[PDB]
Amino acid sequence: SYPAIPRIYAETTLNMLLKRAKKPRVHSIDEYLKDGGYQALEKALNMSPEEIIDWVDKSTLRGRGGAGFPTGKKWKFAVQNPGPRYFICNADESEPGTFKDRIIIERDPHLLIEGIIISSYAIGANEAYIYIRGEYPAGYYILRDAIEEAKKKGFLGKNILGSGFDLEIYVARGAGAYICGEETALIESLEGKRGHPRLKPPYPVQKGLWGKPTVVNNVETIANVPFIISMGWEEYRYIGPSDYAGPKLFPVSGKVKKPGVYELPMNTTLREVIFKYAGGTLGNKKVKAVFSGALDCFSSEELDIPMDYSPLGFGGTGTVIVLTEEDDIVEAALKIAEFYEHETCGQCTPCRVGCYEQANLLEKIYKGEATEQDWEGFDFVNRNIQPTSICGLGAVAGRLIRQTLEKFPEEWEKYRK
Amino acid sequence: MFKTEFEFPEELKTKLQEHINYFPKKRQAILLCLHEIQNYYGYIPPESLKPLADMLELPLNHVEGVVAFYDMFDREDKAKYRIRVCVSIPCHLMGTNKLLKALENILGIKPGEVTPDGKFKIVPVQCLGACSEAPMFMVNDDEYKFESEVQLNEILSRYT
Ligand SMILES: Cc1cc2nc3c(=O)[nH]c(=O)nc-3n(C[C@H](O)[C@H](O)[C@H](O)COP(=O)(O)O)c2cc1C
Ligand code: SF4
Ligand code: FES
Ligand code: NA
Repeated sequence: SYPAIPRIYAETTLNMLLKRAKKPRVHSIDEYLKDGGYQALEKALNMSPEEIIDWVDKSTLRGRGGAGFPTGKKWKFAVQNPGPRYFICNADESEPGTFKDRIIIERDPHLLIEGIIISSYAIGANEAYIYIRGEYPAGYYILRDAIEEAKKKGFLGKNILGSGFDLEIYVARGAGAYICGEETALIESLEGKRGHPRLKPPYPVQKGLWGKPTVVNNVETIANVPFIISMGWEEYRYIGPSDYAGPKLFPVSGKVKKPGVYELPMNTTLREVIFKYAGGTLGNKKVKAVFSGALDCFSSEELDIPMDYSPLGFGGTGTVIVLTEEDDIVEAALKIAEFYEHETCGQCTPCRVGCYEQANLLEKIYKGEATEQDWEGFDFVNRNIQPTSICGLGAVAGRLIRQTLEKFPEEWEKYRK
Repeated sequence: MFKTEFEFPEELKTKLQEHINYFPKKRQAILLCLHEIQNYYGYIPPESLKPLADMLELPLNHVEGVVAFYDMFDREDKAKYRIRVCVSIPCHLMGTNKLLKALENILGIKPGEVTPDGKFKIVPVQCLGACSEAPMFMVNDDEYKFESEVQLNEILSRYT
């Protein structure tokens, strides 16, 4: 008995991360075990930590949380520093368009738990955390329940499967701040403080929770780890392009026939995501733009790019928000501006004032109330949110909007009128 | 004019102690506690911070800064059920306006307002991570997609 959640459509061509999570219900431990679950953990505990880090490195697994950093290399940075060490699963997922993580958490929690246990063992962490946004209450309770199931089977607690490895997983909840998704801000919140990002470097792997070596990984990243152990790193690499290995979840939303989460290899193009898998657009209207969450804007001329972490790739979290020919780009830009207005933590002055002014000036532009000075101010503010910024939000708060100005000048000019 | 000193009832206090004992350090439980308090009272009583701080073994100003930072925690208004309405993209394309209008029709209130009864408050929020099923809203912990005014009315009738 959990709080009500929507029925998010899910589809897979690889049958890995969504083997169970393609069905909208909670898969409990008995069902997970029947599908071969927790065997990868047992195999992992028979290996050395160093071997596991090596496999994850050689798999070429990259972070699924937006930045695309090599997971193995991240873990190696942590273990070069003396323990104790901490492992954190990041389940804050609060970016517009992004709902890929929740379907793993709510439908296949044991997949995530297995990955956390293996990952923790790899980096020598005896204490692990899941930080889940507060707007995912069912996920919180589902995880709490699944963790207790795992403990009763002896996959958590002391002396797991006679290995002598000890692990406890704690579930913490956010409270409505997107910034808590930033890894240093997340760590601050775990210490019981305001989610204020820290100056990086140092990176968490050097100094994290309680100033100790800490790895932070995205839910989706961690869900890959059982597969790498189970299949071996080489078989994992044969999934998808040689350069960008493994399954990837693509949350697709906006005006498509079949909005939902698609598990696809990263050699899939953006056009294929929308037309082949998502079924095309509602009313077969032409695609005007795709918003990569709140990070980037792609035009219709950019639909043939691969959904990978290459320089010319889609990148990000694979979030695909589709806008059709009828949808106003300025209106959409306003919504992105409003997002950053609401989410800036306020530590840095240009970010604090810039995010505010970007949204407020854009609102006036949208309502046809903007003076000529408002237009000049909007342009200036958009370009000056980043100075002095200590985290990624300040660096990207004007990125998507600037791209709309560059890619849709004709549409912006009508608001100039 | 006189007011009674603030205490937590025993049922609520037990849950707060549970959260406080859950993590390795007490102060890590602060957000779980605040979530628990808000669901219990329908808001965060200003008086509640001092006793919470003592349980968390924190200075009051620390707790005050935390409550202020997370604006979702509401010290101003008391409401039994919080209707969180996604006002983000792409919900705006899929009919957030219709939902807001239907809410106004049924309950007679606009975003950020509380019913005179004091049972329902509409809170505008950013993306709820349910975008494929837009437009989206929550009633406390429960989450639903909006279809129609009659559909919305039936859902709301479940909260009393
Ligand atoms: C403002 C901001 C918000 C972020 N939100 C998230 C989030 O919700 N989930 C997440 O996994 N990473 C998020 N990140 C990225 C994390 O800081 C970090 O790069 C990531 O969690 C590392 O895991 P990965 O290597 O598995 O991707 C965010 C970054 C920034 C700058
Ligand atoms: S850049 Fe913005 S969000 Fe990041 S720490 Fe500074 S003020 Fe906060
Ligand atoms: S934009 Fe409303 S749920 Fe994401
Ligand atoms: Na779900």
